[PDB]
Amino acid sequence: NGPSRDVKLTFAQIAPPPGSMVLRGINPNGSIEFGMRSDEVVTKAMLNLEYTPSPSLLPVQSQLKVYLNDELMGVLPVTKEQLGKKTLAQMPINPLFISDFNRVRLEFVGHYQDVCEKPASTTLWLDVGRSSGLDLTYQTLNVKNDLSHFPVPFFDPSDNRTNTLPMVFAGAPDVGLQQASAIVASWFGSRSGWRGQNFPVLYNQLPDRNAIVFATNDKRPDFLRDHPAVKAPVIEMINHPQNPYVKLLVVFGRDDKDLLQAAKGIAQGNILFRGESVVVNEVKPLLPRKPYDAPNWVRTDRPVTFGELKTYEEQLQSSGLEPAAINVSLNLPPDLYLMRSTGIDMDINYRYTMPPVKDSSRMDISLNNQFLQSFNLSSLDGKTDVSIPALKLGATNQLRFDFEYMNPMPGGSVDNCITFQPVQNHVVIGDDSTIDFSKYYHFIPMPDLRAFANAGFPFSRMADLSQTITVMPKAPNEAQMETLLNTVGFIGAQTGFPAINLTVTDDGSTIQGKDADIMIIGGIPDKLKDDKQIDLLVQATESWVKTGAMAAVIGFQSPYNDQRSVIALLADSPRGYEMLNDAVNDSGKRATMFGSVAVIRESGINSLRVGDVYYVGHL
Amino acid sequence: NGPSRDVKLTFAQIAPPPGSMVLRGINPNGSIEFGMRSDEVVTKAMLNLEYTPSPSLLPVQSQLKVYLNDELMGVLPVTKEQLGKKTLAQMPINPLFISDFNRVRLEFVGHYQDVCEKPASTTLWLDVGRSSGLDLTYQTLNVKNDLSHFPVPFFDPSDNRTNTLPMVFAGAPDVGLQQASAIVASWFGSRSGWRGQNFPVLYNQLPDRNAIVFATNDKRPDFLRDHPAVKAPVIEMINHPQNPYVKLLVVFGRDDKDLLQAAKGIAQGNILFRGESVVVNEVKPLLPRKPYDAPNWVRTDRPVTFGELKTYEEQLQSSGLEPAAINVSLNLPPDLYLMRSTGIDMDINYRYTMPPVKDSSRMDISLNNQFLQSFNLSSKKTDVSIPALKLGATNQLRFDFEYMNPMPGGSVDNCITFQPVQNHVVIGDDSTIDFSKYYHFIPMPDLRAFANAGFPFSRMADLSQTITVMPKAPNEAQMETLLNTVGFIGAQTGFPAINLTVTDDGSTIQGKDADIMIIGGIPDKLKDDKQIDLLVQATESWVKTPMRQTPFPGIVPDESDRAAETRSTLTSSGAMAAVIGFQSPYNDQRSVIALLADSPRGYEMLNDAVNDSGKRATMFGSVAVIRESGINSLRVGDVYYVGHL
Repeated sequence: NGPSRDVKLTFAQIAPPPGSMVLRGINPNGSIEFGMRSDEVVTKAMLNLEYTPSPSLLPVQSQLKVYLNDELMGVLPVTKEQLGKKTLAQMPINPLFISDFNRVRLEFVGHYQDVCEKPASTTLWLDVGRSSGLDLTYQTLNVKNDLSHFPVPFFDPSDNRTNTLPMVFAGAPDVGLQQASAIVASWFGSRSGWRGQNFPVLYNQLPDRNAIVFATNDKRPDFLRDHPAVKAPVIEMINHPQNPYVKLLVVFGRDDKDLLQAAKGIAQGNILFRGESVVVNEVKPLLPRKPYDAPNWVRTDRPVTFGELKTYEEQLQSSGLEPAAINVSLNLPPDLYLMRSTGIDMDINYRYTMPPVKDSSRMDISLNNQFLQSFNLSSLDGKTDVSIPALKLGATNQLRFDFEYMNPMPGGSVDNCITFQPVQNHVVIGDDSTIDFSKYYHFIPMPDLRAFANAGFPFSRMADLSQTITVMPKAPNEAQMETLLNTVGFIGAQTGFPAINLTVTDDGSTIQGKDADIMIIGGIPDKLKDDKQIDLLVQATESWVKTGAMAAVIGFQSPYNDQRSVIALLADSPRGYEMLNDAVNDSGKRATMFGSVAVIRESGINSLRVGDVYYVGHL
Repeated sequence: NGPSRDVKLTFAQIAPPPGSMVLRGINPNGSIEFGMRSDEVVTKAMLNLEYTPSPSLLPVQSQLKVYLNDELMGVLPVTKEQLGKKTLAQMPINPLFISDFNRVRLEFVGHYQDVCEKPASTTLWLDVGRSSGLDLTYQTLNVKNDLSHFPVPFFDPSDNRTNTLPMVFAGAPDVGLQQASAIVASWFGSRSGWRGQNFPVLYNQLPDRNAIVFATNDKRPDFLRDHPAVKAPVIEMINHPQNPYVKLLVVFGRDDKDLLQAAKGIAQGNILFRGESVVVNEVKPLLPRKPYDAPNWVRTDRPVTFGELKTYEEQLQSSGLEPAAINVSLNLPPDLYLMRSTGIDMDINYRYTMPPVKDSSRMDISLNNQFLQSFNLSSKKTDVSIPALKLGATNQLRFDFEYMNPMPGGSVDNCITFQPVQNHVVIGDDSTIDFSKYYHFIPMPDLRAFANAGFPFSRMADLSQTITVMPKAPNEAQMETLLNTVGFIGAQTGFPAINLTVTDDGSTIQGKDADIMIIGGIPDKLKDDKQIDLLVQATESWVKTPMRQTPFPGIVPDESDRAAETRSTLTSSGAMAAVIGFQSPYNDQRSVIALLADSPRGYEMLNDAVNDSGKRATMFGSVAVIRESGINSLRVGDVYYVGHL
């Protein structure tokens, strides 16, 4: 049997919502790219095309060719009566030629005159109606149940939506259980990235999707009562008893410490998971991490060579009639403070096809769709040394070098209709390029949730969260653990390293006298918060740390060291905790928050600055 | 008479990577090539097609013809009802004109208009399906049983698939027998090349195909028990006693020394074999070979010309309406130190057809699918600078001549029809490339060069200073692994491992200045809990993560992305294979590449990985783990430099 889902993949090169793409005689490409899950399989695939061609092109000498993967499944020609009015064409596609990665393109041939034709004309064009797309039916299958393909059944690096694998415990998780769950969630988030993270928690119940069960040989769920007690911590991939189509990663441990050991092994020793029933017996670190050494963040110890910010070899090269924009993405630590403008000389040693004549072709530099500079291409490689100001300071910004060439030799001579094949040009960016981030000081206002909501700066200073103390209340419920896991996964995803050395506590009595970023995930704000009462909540949080439910993300300095920051998210009701989880997950509203106290209502986010601003760093 | 295998080879298997080629008016050519063994004759040989024509072309005037070496002009015309639909056509092929190498060419002709058309139109086309290939059943023929054709009866150089030559032993192999088998496997792999080398090993069993037999007059394979005792190492060629259609090879001798001498003679003195029962009595060397001297690697003593990097007579020349891309395949040694130099300087002498006008037709140079330089064909020994940045170990250069020929289409009143003229182009055999001004010094704590070319062990082509450690009384798996690895090393080069020495105990490396390679169990002198990041004692395999994972690092190593951070030890019932490359703690200048498994499944996975080049190229760093889910590599451990300067 197996459940099935529907997908309606639209056009990747579609114009903005207000606009609509048009296939002309110079860009007849409707490429649509989509990948497979390695677990689903396409059982039904249709292609809908709601399009209108020009009334001035020949019917039989003009057709659309659909290529699934260089196969040319079907061809659709237009007739005399099917030229002016819009047309809805349905085309089935057999999934026999579907690989892991698929690129379905639509080639449009144009012919409006016989004796003489000129490309780039405005009389021939075909405009889609934005209702054209691939309707696919994804059906799951039963994998061979092997931990060698880990974490393929739970998270595979091919999806684009948010994975929602639940993490189910037995009830009332203790310190070690919370720590192991946080470590596992941080690893899953660091491995997911921008795809989206969500880690719901269940209490002695079985979910539907692939789940992760936590047990400690005592006070275990009911469905794990069949497994015998084992001293060494085992990590198995069992099948759900009702329906084996879904998998449960059961992490067994003799005691509280065995669970932490298993979590650390999953976070570090993941490349050597073999077969099933993998037992990890010994894992320990040797060398500690350094501050501001996150893998995802660019390093400030040496200038980057433009080779590490690729993720694949063919990113810095484009070949075709019209070369596409070359975009390289990067995320920097929120420490390059302004008011000095030292300069970031982004050296670019580029090489391209030289145009035959001086046609004033352009090469433009952009930073998140923002025209910065333009240069000419004429001659010999080009050496560009330019300082790019207005950095994003924390968020993933993409330098986009776009080479726009105006086609030379448009017609040559009009007396004779010369027909010629346009020459495709190739443009690449030298991998020897260099950007400078070596000499820069770490000076930035601490009490600002912009850096925290953008990259989690207060806690992600250390890659492994060594100096991070998470405070949790007594006997956490389902919502508190859910928000803890969500925030931990968010912090781990904003960085590129799992929180293997994270320490979590259950009480606020053992926090007095330690140098570490405090995070009071436990909420329960005293019922004194209202539209008017905004500072009273800050005073209550201060008194606590000294020892429509509002979900306040309160940021203030640690009163014990005067060097760390305390970001204490507080909520009371399940509705408030759900709102907080949605805000932490939703990047849209998470990026539009700032100030000291960020309260989220049923409709609105009232970021309000309050308190005294203090700086961190040395010189 | 005999076992007639049935081969269903589709189009994508032997057609270009695209597979489904599209025939147009500009490119009416496009063929599918295959070969024969010379030990088989082609039977029925049926061909099936699946093609889709254009709805604009005329039915009776447009058609697809097939050419079997300019013969069997099987024509298929476009019928009215199949003008735009996908139709499957069955084309019978006669095996009378089939030869050792066949090329079936499909030529499509079409006319979308009748009164007057325009060449180079995009409205007429005919696309052949991807799941449409030949169907030909071979039939084996008895060989004349003559060694003069050696080694085509066992492995013919006109084949295209992986040759599997079993090496049947007599049981309980000794050092000399293992050495002789490794030498023979290295020679067979060097003579095979890129086709793929797989050498199954079976003790006292009888194979079903051509195999090689080893005997020392005392340990016999139990099927040659009735045979007169030999007094000198002979090389007899007989047939299987239960199937006279498959030929075997009986290497015979009195002592392991005689067997080694026979293997040497087979490796070098194989060009004067006559009849059968060739008696090799003396094979002595006259002068040794210097390092970095391999028939497949690029010469460094002098600038090499394109006449030595050909591997094919008509490679540097192309012809046609749109000339094909000339691509040479040069393989340089990894030890070449290239970072310090700004780039390599080469000379090119490209002769082309002068275009009618200055239409800006351009010759582009690509190195590993990376645009390098463009030269206009209208600018009338040119120097080219290659930035030595991405030059690996199996790179190639591709010269593509993008032509934009102006076709006169006439005025609006006249519709002139001309003959499409084809052009030719030659890159020049006088073009030379400089590879002599570079030293041999690279940071080699990794094993990428081991999978690509076998640098640490293939420094000397004959492997004089390479000692391979093997366990006591190896089984089928370990022997097959050793043979497959030695054959792969020999195939990366072009010379067999003549002076290879195999060791059985670990009490011999102490004091010897040679390269060590472990295949089975690692001795106690190794496994010093340092500079080794994966051990497999059938349980508790432990790995160290190098504090960071970078997708594509630079040519320069770092001390922060390779230092060990943790030590994760896991044990399970599954199987794995570990290939660890570390520094030898004996002379501190050589390396040790130990590949070991734990269970028969692990050994099978390791053999399958080291056999195929696809899953082997995706192996870099200092540690590799081969599991059912492919192979994962990481760069962890200390770094050391080899060579001088």
